[PDB]
Amino acid sequence: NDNVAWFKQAKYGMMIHWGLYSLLAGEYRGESSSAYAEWIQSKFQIPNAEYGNLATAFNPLYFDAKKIVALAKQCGMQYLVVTTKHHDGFAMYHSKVDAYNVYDATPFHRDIIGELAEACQKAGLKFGLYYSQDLDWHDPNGGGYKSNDVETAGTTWDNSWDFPDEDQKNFDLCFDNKILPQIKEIMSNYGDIATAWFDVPMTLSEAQSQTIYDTVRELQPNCLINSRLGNGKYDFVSLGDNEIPKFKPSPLGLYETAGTINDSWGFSYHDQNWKTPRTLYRYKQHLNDFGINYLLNVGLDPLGRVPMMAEENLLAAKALEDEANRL
Amino acid sequence: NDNVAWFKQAKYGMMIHWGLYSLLAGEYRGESSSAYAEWIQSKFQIPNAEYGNLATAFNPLYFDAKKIVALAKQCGMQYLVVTTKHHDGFAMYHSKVDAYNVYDATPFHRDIIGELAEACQKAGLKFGLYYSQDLDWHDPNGGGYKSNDVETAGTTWDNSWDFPDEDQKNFDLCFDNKILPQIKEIMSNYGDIATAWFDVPMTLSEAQSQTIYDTVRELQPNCLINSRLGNGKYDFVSLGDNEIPKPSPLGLYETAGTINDSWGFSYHDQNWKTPRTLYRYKQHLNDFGINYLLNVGLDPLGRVPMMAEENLLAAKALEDEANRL
Amino acid sequence: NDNVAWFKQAKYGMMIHWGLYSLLAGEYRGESSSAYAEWIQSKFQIPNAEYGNLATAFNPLYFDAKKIVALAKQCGMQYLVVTTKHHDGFAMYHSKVDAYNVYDATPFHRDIIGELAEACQKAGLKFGLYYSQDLDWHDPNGGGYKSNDVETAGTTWDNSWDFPDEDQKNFDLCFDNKILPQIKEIMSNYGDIATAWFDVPMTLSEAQSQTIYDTVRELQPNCLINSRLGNGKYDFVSLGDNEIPKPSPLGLYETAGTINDSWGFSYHDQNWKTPRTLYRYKQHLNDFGINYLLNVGLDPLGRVPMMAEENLLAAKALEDEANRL
Amino acid sequence: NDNVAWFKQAKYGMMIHWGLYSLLAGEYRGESSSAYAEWIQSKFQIPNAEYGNLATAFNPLYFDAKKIVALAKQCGMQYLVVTTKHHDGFAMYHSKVDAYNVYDATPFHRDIIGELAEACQKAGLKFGLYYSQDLDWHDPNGGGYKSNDVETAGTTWDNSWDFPDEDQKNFDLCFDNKILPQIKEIMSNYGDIATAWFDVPMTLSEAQSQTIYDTVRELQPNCLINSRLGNGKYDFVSLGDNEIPKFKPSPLGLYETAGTINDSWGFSYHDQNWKTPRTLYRYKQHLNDFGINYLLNVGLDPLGRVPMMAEENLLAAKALEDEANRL
Ligand SMILES: C[C@@H]1O[C@H](O)[C@@H](O)[C@H](O)[C@@H]1O
Ligand SMILES: C[C@@H]1O[C@H](O)[C@@H](O)[C@H](O)[C@@H]1O
Ligand SMILES: C[C@@H]1O[C@H](O)[C@@H](O)[C@H](O)[C@@H]1O
Ligand SMILES: C[C@@H]1O[C@H](O)[C@@H](O)[C@H](O)[C@@H]1O
Repeated sequence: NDNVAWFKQAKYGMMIHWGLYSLLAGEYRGESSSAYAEWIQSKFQIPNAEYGNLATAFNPLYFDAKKIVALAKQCGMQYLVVTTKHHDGFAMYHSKVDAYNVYDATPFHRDIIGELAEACQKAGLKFGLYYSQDLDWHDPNGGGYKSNDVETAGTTWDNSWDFPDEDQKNFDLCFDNKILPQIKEIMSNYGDIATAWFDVPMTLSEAQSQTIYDTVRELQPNCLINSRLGNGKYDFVSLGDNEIPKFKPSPLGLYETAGTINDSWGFSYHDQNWKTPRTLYRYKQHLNDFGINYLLNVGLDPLGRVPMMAEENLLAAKALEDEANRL
Repeated sequence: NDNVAWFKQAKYGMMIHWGLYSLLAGEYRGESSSAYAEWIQSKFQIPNAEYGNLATAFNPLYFDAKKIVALAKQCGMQYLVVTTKHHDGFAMYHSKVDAYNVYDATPFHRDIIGELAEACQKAGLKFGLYYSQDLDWHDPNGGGYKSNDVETAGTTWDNSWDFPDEDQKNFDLCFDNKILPQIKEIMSNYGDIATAWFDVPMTLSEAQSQTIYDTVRELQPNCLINSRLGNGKYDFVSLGDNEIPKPSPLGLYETAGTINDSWGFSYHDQNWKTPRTLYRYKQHLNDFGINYLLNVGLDPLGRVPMMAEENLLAAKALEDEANRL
Repeated sequence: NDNVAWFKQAKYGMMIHWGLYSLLAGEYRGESSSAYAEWIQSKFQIPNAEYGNLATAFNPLYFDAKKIVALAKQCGMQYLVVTTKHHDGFAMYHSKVDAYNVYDATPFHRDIIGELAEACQKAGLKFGLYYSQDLDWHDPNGGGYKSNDVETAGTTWDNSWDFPDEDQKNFDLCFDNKILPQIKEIMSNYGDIATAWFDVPMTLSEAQSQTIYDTVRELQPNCLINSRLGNGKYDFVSLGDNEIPKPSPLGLYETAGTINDSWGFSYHDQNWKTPRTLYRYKQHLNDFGINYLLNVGLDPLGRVPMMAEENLLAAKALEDEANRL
Repeated sequence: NDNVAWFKQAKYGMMIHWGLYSLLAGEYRGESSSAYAEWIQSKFQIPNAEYGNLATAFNPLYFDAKKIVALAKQCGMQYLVVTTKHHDGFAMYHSKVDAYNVYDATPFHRDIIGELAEACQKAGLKFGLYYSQDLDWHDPNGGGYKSNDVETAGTTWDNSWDFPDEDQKNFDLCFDNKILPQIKEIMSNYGDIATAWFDVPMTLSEAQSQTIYDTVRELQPNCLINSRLGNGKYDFVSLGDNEIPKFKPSPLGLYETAGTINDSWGFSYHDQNWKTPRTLYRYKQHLNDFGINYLLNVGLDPLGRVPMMAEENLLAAKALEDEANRL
């Protein structure tokens, strides 16, 4: 494997949230999203017809995988993880199985995952994928319809507005037709995938969890899978803020905490609550000392840019880090 | 022209800055614009080739002149003034004379000035136009090339990067071919224009100032022109805040400002004047017989920023509350 | 006790956090408190010797109970609830039982609770008290030493730095000697208390919960007590926002919140809820028959922060506007 | 002199604004000061009776000249300049001539200038003084009463509210009785003064300008005086933002631009518009390349602390600077 050895010593990674949600940028008809701008479709129950039409305005002229990967490399990040497809159900790659994707639906007409995969290969960074394997707001039988007992960063976990008939929904339809095929797609194209990032099942069955584990193993034998997929089908445990030293057995000794620079994963115009360089550097050092990789999220803006203050704070966090390691 | 009487009593107006600059939103290649985001092309000397290409990404799905004018009406604004064409040289209307415009250059493929003109006619709001009659960064002979002695919200007043040869530039070429024709266009289409908003000439000759005055008078006899055009060719003086006490023959005055510190949308500028600040300034200007022209900088999807809307509406509630007492 | 009828229809109340924590204002030796600035002594384990010395610098020249209650009245708040004594153990009234209080320890040399109680009586506002009946960081046997299993807005629930010997601490000593006497003090002086606001017991026994209930009932028979004290010793349930839909026999409910993210004043916390957010939340809570208890964290000079005042007043104007429609 | 040689190569200095204005912290009776919080007494025409009473609440428990000078030293600042007395007329040293001072008027009962002077001597930093030699809002005949033709960061340049009789004011009374004696005081006590920082005369006569120049020369022969005092009585020209490369002859080749981290010189609770580390570092490098010392102001808070974000941004600016000089 020795992908295991590399992950123990990686320490630092860039995460990217980017999708149709990025264009709305935390705002819908003069009202604010929750802290999570990427959840805006659920928050305002925006009809798929309307939300999907955002694709017609997706033309990020300043997107540049080379420049993004370079920034990651300059901050000493050793891997990059991207949203291939979030809860909204929109793919950021050229999906054969669903035309609801950046390549087919947008004037941009380009494979974002492909460009990042290539930028990473040439730069010598490992490449990881995020995929929402349970929630899909574009799919009539998207997940979450049997677990609205608990509150969300939107309204409901499922698209309950376009598809209200909760007692006639069947996730198997969504899983077989979109979910598994799309996982096969991202895991076969775009070369070696170092890390695989799934959500916690609400809907997805035990069988269906095992299936995704097998699929990834067969197509990407070196790919490290994160705890979220399901118990006993992972190679590193993803820890939440509430789980970090001042429980899920991890047999390989591999741990990763994800966070954002501000309070949103997706870009949000109103969210300027950027963690200071010192906060970023200190948290990284704290996580690293406990043998935990820091996966730090950038939410790209409508033109596909790292926000100015996100870049500034990553670079100043790097200078504080280097200064401290010289002492 | 009872337009004079109406302006004395108007008290409040919406101004709109919107253009290609709105898409960059105060940011270029990881660096910040000045307080003035609309000046970003000059600030970073962005080649016309590149800046112009922003047009290919201009698709403001949420633009809605009816909803914008409704907001203006609800805040008790009696007129609306829009950027037809700013220093960058990009027209926000269907220009016959230049294809560098929202209708021809953008997937949106719609006349912004036309939609606002109509929304205003139906809502019963007077309609005013802003036009950069001197500065044009898209025109080889754009203005400002004989007055870089003074600092700007960008680098230079003219496009000195695409068109460096300052000693072979001739503003007459730009004026005759783009400026005057475009003024004729905006003043003839889009119905009655109540207010005309020009910049202070740096380059534009005395003759050329008189020409624009005549053109507006002949096409829009009721249209009130602002002091900026040149001395003795105006009907109201536009005041800066630093010029109100404690040279206008009609007794008509107007101070323009923005809610934050930028005229164009700027995602880094969240320094919104509070409702109380907005309401108090309006009351101060009105008591001195000065119309408050308050700018909204629409975002890439053609939306009034959430906090701009909130603060206009809360300023209105403070104002109404105070008039009930 | 028509106090029940009055609380069902009260709808809106001011809450006040104020203490030694207010002087540090979210900051200690170049580092930030948590969202809760009032928790700063626990957050940085500041020795009582040092923290207590803040009392020597407590001289809020601009404190004015009349002006504070007037603001509350102008926003249509019908009651006011104050911190008599928070987790830090410092009394904001002239306590016979402990000299660790605003009157005895500070150059200000005045009873804050007394001035507010009087300002409220004269203004026609009901007066409520908050008291930390379990946690006391100044008391060797302060509460929380048997429940550090769970994380806090500081470090530990108890003062574990000045008083580390957890296995030789006895809350009974603190309860008998400081807690019950101080409750007797605040409930006997300062006239009628409409609302009594306690914390959730971590340490405090079943007996000790019943005792406080009895004490309040005997001294203040009209006083409505909140659920936090313990099950079956309350007259209204204090709800968290996450517990309102889409266990109270009198039908009385109250949700408390702050304008920014801190209860105590925090100079770094400028995340003020907009007027619209405040007005809408109030309307939402009121429609569900829930009183909105909205916290102000007074600053070192005893002032309502400028933006807290602005946003309460603008929230009031939005509310009045909406009721006129 | 070779104080001249040292100033050419100093590059960086800390400035401190601190006074009664610091306690109000940009706010008076629910209304905001201008960008300049230190100007608040003029802005709201606060009677001397009331403003002066702030002295009774001045007890900055966390003031620590050693820690302040240490921070300055860690950022590579080579000198420290303090407000001995600002426009409000309140001395921050033990003045024999006026009891309106930190030592006599406040429960703190300590000489701030003295503690900083000592902290600097022991740390090996040069020590400089600011003094408002024209404006004094506490003095009946304070300056500015013949130049209200122009707007200010308050209302008027002079105290025109406590002392309205403009046509019966005489600056000579103020100059002879308070100004010159206080300059003699600060220049004789607190040891060697490296830099002397005066305001531009509005009121102060040509004679009176020459007098202050002579006084400083006789008491502090090595002390470099800044252009503001008056034409031909200075050793370095202080440049404003509008005067810095993309005029006052400077014969020694010595230049200094002062600025603050946020938009206020005095502490202001509402002013969180902190210049980012990159902005601070870049400006410093720009000024230094043009042979201009950067004098960067900290506005101490009511407890005598460097604001958390001021400290963080100075330290991160230092790390960016060191990183860039390694390359
Ligand atoms: C990283 C975060 O994990 C959560 O489960 C998601 O709901 C958020 O949108 C985000 O992707
Ligand atoms: C309203 C403002 O007037 C100024 O002169 C212009 O330069 C700005 O860009 C803006 O249009
Ligand atoms: C109102 C809030 O209730 C909580 O329980 C307390 O811990 C906070 O400090 C604050 O008093
Ligand atoms: C450094 C600044 O210089 C100006 O002249 C003063 O008016 C300000 O208060 C501040 O001291």
